[PDB]
Amino acid sequence: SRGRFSYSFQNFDPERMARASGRDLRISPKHSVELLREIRGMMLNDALRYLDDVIAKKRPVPMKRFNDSQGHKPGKGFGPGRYPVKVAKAVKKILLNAKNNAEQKGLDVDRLKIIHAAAHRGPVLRGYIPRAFGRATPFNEQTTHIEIVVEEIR
Amino acid sequence: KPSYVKFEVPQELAEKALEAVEIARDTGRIRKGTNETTKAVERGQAKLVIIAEDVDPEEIVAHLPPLCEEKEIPYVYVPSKKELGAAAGLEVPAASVAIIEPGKARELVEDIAMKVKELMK
Amino acid sequence: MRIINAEGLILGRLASKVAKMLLEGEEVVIVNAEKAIITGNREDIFAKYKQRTELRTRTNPRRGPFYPKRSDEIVRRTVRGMLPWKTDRGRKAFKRLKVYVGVPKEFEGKEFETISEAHMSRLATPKYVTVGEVAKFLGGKF
Amino acid sequence: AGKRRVTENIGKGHGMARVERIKTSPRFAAFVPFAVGGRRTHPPKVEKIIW
Amino acid sequence: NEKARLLRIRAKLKRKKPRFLRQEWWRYPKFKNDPKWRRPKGIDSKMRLKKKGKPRSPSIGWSSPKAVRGLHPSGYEEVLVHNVKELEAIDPTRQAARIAGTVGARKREMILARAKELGVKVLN
RNA sequence: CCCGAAAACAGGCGGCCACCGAGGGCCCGGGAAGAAGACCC
RNA sequence: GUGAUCGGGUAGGCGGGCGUGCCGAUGGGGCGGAAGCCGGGCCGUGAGGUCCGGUGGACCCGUCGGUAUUGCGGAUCCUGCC
RNA sequence: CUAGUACCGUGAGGGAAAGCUGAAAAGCACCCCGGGAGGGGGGUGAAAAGAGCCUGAAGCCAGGCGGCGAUAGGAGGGUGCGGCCCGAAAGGGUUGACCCUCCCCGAAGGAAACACGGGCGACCGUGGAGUACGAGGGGAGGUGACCGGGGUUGCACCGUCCGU
Repeated sequence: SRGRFSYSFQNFDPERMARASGRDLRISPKHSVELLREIRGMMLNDALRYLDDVIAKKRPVPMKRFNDSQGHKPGKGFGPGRYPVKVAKAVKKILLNAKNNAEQKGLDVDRLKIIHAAAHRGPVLRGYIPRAFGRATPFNEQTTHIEIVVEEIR
Repeated sequence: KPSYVKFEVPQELAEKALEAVEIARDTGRIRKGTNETTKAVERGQAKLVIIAEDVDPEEIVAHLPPLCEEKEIPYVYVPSKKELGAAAGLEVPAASVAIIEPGKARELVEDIAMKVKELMK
Repeated sequence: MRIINAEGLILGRLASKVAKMLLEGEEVVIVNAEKAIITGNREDIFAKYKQRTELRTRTNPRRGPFYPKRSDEIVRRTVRGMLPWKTDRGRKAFKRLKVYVGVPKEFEGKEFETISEAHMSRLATPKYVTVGEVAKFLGGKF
Repeated sequence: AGKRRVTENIGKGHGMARVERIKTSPRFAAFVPFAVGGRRTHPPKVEKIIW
Repeated sequence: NEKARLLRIRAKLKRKKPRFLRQEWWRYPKFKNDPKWRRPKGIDSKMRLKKKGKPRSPSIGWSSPKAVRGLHPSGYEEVLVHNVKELEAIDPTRQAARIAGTVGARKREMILARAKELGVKVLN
């Protein structure tokens, strides 16, 4: 590995668990939070199908903490809804990494479950946009860290 | 070398006594403390018994041998207190323990009674 | 629960006693509420209760003092006024009360009670009005 | 020491305190004893008597 | 016993005693992360006027009896100890030893041995 | 005449399931309805 | 020992103590783990002190006397970060 | 510290920020996934201290645990009684915690039933009775493991922030 960053998970067992990370990603931590609340606590393949639906815009994600000016969606439980695509592609990649890591450790792939999905704020990359009457205001990029733990089941 | 002592006791004797009271803390009945020990021996309910060396001062373990003699049941001398405390599973140091209903250690109760009666010869 | 027959009784004294009961932890049922009396003059009383009905919030009447027009609700509202309504204690005491016009079958065939301290017998004046009269004036059903 | 900068005052009516500031960006305060880089209020001296 | 009477008085007093903190220590992290007492001094302050419904302020009346002021719950008076030369020069009937925190293990060994011999009590 | 079971005594009746599955949503073709949601066939 | 004839306090005046950095002396601790940081126990009217566990990886405290760029919630305060 | 430097102004002139791996680079061989930056395993090292490098605090953000949580009214607190949760050490405790009952002394204070009589009456007087009780101070016993402390929250009462 590298040793630059760590995880928030405690009590990690290397003989039943597998990890994966994405660092310094250029996506919204807010939408990441929202989407991970959903994929958390499910099986990896179900989660991949979920992501495919979202990317195709055939299944909306509910917004529950970040909501302003957001319109409601078709059928029960909506409520504010959205379709994020970049976030889903990123999460898909991380999940593929973790599937591989389980495999090459020895764990069976169709019996894995997501037990940890967390998003963290990364460093800011600063820029400026020009405005009226002689000003210049921040026009910045907010990055994101994602960490994933999968556990094989008995 | 207090008054309440009568004889010297080897090691395996008292160590078996300790492991006995622990094996009995497993399941059976164990009273922890001078008052309940003496009430046990009075009511007869007492059957095996342990006493510590460094009980200081001895005005509370001096007058027990004059109970356990007439009772004539095996009392065993262990030298430490924190050991008895951990045997009964407490963070306080003990002076005296009365054990009753030994399950899982009837064997060692018979054994140590044999060896301490050998002693008592 | 205790069952109390408002018939020949005075409203405020009845309510005072009942509210102390409620707070001391009992359940109360009041029957024949249309037959309690109110003392005073007819014009005075009717003016009072009309001025109360026509109170309301100028911006939104879905708020507003909802002062009633039925007899059982008049009684219930007096009792309420005699309790701490802005407090859990009071809300529970008030939930322990039930008021009826007439005597339902459910309660038929049972022995009622009467509060000594409230009764028309005390009076010396032929000036009294009935809650049913007040309700008819205001436009309430029974 | 602390007495080497040139300043200009904002004045009243700018939602900004009346503090001396330099004229070039980043326009940091200067010369005053509650500023970062400014003269110290009562510092030690050589005219003092120890003997 | 007079000493025990006084110790029970101190018990009640320091149980009922409040924790004396500033005006609004619950409201700013700068005051939650260093909870100390500071006298109120403002003109309109209510803790300074000592009104009903507000917290209290320290006063010489809350002090503990002079006989037991400073004693350990065990009834002993403490003595900080860094070595054996300090360990001796101690009365084991009214004084007790607290070993300092910077003392190392190699030396804590010696201290504890000498203490259990001389009969001194050690609260660590 | 208009609104109105969140009327906290938070109702009444009939029927269908529960103690695999009654019902519902997504989806498809459309508007008599429509800022998103909802509504109707 | 005395206090029925002491026990509220803005401006203001007086008394004693807690804490911070350096010197001259004295007495001590430290890779068997110093300072600092986190969470807790005890003493203290209180300012504050000290111990336990963890993190950390080289310096630190007490008493006596002297000295000082010696204590912050505010200045439409300054700097940096959020 | 590549500082009167970069940068700003036609110009005279104005003017920053920015120190520290480790004893030694021993500065991560090799394998799997990825378009890649990179992630995961393995290795060096006394310790990752991993160059985005001594220590690594607060504000801020995410997750896990505990407590409350969709009929409800006050500046976000105080006083008292409770419910759930943590509780190794430094606080007490088996030489006996909490609770229980028994006796003796007992400040200021201090009943009732009941018996006789006075008042239209609410009630009073004498006796009962300075009794029963009473803050606390002492002692004798049974029971056998928590108590104090901390986090959050329910109930009742009280409470219109800070400086000027």
